[PDB]
Amino acid sequence: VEYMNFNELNLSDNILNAIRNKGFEKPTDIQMKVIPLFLNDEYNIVAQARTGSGKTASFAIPLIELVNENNGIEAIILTPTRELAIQVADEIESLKGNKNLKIAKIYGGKAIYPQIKALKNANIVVGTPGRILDHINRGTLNLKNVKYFILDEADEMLNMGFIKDVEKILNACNKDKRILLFSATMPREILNLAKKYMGDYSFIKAKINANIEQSYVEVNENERFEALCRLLKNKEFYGLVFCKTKRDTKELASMLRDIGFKAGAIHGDLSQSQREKVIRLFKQKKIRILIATDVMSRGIDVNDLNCVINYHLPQNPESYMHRIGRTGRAGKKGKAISIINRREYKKLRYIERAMKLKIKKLK
Amino acid sequence: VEYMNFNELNLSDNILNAIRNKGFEKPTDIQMKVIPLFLNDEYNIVAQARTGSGKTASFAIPLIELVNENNGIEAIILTPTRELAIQVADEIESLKGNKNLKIAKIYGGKAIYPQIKALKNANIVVGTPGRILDHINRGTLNLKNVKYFILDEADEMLNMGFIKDVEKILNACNKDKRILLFSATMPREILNLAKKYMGDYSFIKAKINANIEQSYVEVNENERFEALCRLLKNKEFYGLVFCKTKRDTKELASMLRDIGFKAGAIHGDLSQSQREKVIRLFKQKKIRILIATDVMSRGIDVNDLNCVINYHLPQNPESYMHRIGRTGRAGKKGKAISIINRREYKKLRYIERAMKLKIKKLK
Repeated sequence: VEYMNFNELNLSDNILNAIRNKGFEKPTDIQMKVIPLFLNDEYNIVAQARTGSGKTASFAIPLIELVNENNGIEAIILTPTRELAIQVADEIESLKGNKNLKIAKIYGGKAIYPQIKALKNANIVVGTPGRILDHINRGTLNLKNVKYFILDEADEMLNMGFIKDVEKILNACNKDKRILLFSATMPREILNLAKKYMGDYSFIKAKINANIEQSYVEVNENERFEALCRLLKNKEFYGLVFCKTKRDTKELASMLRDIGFKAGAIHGDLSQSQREKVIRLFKQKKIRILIATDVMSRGIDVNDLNCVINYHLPQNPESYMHRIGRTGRAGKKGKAISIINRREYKKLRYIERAMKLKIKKLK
Repeated sequence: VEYMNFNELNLSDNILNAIRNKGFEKPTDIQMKVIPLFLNDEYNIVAQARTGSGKTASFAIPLIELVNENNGIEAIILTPTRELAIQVADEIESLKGNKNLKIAKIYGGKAIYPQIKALKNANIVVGTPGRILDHINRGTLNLKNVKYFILDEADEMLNMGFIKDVEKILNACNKDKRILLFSATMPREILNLAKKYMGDYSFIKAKINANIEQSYVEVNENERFEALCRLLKNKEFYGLVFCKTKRDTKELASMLRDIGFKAGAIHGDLSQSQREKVIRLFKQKKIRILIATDVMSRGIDVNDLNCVINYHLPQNPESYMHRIGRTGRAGKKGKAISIINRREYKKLRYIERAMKLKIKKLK
């Protein structure tokens, strides 16, 4: 049982178009281990996947596939944050295609009334545990038709006190639901969670470090740009280079163009439209090298890259996971080289230690 | 997918004979949820099953099926005790048939030298964790060819300190092994065990609560026999009624032969030369009701029953599990009714706490 293409799945046509569309060409280890089982709809699933491996597709694809656009609320998707709630919601939007599924996003800060109207014809709810609870208390929500449950980043939820709430939300649900729990780490409580509420589940662990060989170059702050050049070497290179600031993206892109490369920048303050035409020139390969800040690194992408280069290595392990998470391909190898100086070592170590990763060396 | 007959499995002919032979006619919930997956040989398996549900067949069947009789040691089966090691060994003997698999039993008390000769051409080792480890740590036993690992009653092992030893035995093994862990209960450590050493496993729980439906009748000590009659009702009843003493079995059987029923009393005072005549007739149906004491309830049986009635609630709560563990049929319901009086309600609640059971009521 080793698939390697979305078409090879029991996926509809309407969706198998939008996935090839949005950029999802080849699957990731997880998407190929989950989508089948989720679609197969045999058992519950406890998946261990680092953020930045296609998780959101894993469940959002089969979800759009199995959730009826005619019933009421067929699914709930819990998340630690609102930021992630919206991310999840949107990625589902960009995949439904000619399937009219209404997705209600629930979370604090908003007025309750609008939310009730929003759930009215909602098909899939995606919000934080704290509100989705109260909200179901108020009879405002109807767990009556909920056929699919999904706890996205349960270990994050757990370290935010949400555990009790999640349990409550699970209880106040049919026992004819299908649960899928995603967690980068498996603490005692998550394991116990699986035992208490999900019976007869299939445990799946994905290796991201085995999918994307990571390396790094130690250099002096002055020969940093000189490192990015040696790495860019052939004018055949086609990839993504990550910065730190909007200034670095403009500066680095212009210089690179003047030395013969087809570079271009992308960053925050840039208009929605522009962010789009640059990704277009990029996807099309008019621009073989896109210099960018984390900004774009979280809310776009419309294709896969041979490799990813961190011109600047983030202090944050999660942003690292989001960056190199553009290479992970199904059946073929990924590549991420990070440029660091003598003082950015304690950090590298922490990314490795925190994401249980192994990044070797280059020179 | 789900099956309801051994033949429906990828089982050989040589074995599918000895299983029909030894008595294994219909499968048990566990056997039907494991043998397929074990045979399918896809993932590792963490199975939760009370002792007395067919566990030993679950792994021993597929084991005899997949282990080559020509290689060396292809499998290790750890157990808490020697009593259980031997039980396990024997049940494998009685199923191999025309397949020459040598099974070495390893454990304390015995001299090491004979054990070494025993492993020489051994195919499957079955012993306690303390000794198998000493052999491993001393070069005596070689894990080189071990393809299948089986921890039988890991929760029992855990509460005997064996945990450390089991872990050591797991380490000093190829990482190309197949692990199957059986445990009646899932403490933190077993769950953590699964996480640490078995990656990507399928969790299976054989919930009897929904497989065998247990009920009970509260009555006055005087209308107890009157309860057993209302329960025996139709002369179509074919089952097993459990007593307390040899006197009760003789008396109760005669009271029934006084109202037409053909019934037989089996006890301990009974020599196997009699315990045969008896059961013989009960399966042959030359008697449609067998009244018996725990005595037989542990070392015989040569067929399945529609239902089991506890005329008296046993003392030892595990005997209860051994009794109703004769109605559980492969995907085909079963039932256990227990007769109790006002004061006997104490023993009942004791049995239900010790077993995490739920026995409802009949009136």
